[PDB]
Amino acid sequence: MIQRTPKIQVYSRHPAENGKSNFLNCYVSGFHPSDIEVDLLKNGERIEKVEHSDLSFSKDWSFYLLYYTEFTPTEKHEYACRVNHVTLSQPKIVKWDRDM
Repeated sequence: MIQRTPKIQVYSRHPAENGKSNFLNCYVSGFHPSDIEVDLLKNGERIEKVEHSDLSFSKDWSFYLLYYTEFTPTEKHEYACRVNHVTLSQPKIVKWDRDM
């Protein structure tokens, strides 16, 4: 058996086709087993509509998840990713660093 803690990155991207739109992304990488819970948060509250969740694996024991949705960020709110996994004793909350 193998278990590996997810690496978690939170970042924003504008699709080059439409620069006015903005996507909030949570890239959860290199984890095993594949069982996982991932949410995007706004002010600590779960964002219900996340239009994209893309799961893949490399080797049989390494999973990759890109979880993202359109948003219009303001300075008034805090955005984050919350991840639960068997390797994590408590939920991991990673705040969006707005430089990325």
